[PDB]
Amino acid sequence: NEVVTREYTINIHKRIHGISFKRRAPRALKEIRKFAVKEMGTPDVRIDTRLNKAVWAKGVRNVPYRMRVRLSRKRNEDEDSPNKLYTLVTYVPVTTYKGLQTVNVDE
Amino acid sequence: SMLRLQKRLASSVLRCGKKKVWLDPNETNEIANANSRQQIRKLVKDGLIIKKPVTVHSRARCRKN
Amino acid sequence: ASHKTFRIKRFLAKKQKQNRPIPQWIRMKTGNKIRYNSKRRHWRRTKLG
Amino acid sequence: VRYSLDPENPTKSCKSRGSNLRVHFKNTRETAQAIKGMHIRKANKYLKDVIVKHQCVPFRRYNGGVGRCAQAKQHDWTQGRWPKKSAEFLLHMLKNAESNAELKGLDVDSLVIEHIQVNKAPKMRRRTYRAHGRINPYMSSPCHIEMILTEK
RNA sequence: CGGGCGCAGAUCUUGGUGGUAGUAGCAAAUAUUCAAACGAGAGCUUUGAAGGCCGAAGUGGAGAAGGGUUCCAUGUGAAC
Ligand SMILES: [Mg+2]
Ligand SMILES: [Mg+2]
Ligand SMILES: [Mg+2]
Ligand SMILES: [Mg+2]
Ligand SMILES: [Mg+2]
Repeated sequence: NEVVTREYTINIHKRIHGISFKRRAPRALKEIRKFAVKEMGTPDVRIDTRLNKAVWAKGVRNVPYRMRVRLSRKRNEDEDSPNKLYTLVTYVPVTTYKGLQTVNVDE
Repeated sequence: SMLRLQKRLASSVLRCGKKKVWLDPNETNEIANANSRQQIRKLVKDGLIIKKPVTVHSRARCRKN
Repeated sequence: ASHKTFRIKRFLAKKQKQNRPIPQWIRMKTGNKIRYNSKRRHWRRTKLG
Repeated sequence: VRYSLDPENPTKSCKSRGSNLRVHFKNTRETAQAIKGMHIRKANKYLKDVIVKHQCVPFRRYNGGVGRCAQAKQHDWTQGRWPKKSAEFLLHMLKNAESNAELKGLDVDSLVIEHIQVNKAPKMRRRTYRAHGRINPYMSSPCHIEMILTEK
């Protein structure tokens, strides 16, 4: 279908590898935004503010190695923008990342 | 809009710094109509402008040492 | 300075009233001969002495 | 007003003009030479791709110091940049020329950029502050732009 | 008949315009990010949240000299 919602595990550690200390957290959100465009083939990615708190949870340079993320592709429903769809990216607090697969959620 | 006059007027009404003034993001259009100190006081009484609490500087560790 | 003399404050009052642009109806009077006030001063780029 | 290269058939042609535009002349001349002979819709798609940097503007004449890109091979050239400022002003003039063809009653889908030139406008005066108490001129290079679009 | 009568030069004078050149450059004092609002238009405005800095010999709060309306509200976004 068009409106879909899945949960991913973004390995942020390997995407911010080699970035300066003052740019690791801002680059992580640019990698999360790129991740949402790659998987969910829709530009205009909107990152939840709770996810911005999660990447910045331990400062600008100590970014969590992984992040459980839920990608919810929705309709813009305004018709003022060219993109009909958009990916609303949220944060999923998990206790452990071991064995977490990519799964779809219900509506 | 530009809530710079209200951020300044509320800091003098609440007698706090501009870093402690909280303007409701959902009522930015209502606070934008406040152009005086009396209207700011009304927005504080309505809960749309509150003084954020002081950041905690607990002396528990030094008192423990 | 806040501490001013009456002569200095009276001098600054005259320069403050001359720093006004020309009236719009002046350009219709002189036939657009005076296009702007060439004696406009700014408080940074030109001082009074 | 007083265009160069008056059209071959003024009935099937629309004109658009712009003076004292604050684009860089050198960046705009290279952008104007890119959209010359293109259709009105191809010129728009090309200029919109320069803004998003999907295809470059080859810098032919004013190419001193400009870098090389992979998109320059599309024009059989080595140097090319993406003058977003020049792409927007030329995109605003293509929009005006297209609206002039509508008022004239021309087939907008058949328009081709016949003539397009970018002149130098009176340079604007600003100043920079150099060492040893010297002031050097910091001059803008605005431009006059005109274009003729004809039917094909 | 009378000259302030003929320019390529004088590191000539004044004014204008080039190549250099879309070049040098916009690299001192750790830092920004998400969302939203207004808006034709937003990395830069505002609001909130987050993460940072100045760390009371402050990047804080008030004066003197000096400035002279730079103060404040509103509007504009040409020029700076
Ligand atoms: Mg000064
Ligand atoms: Mg000096
Ligand atoms: Mg002589
Ligand atoms: Mg000569
Ligand atoms: Mg006044």
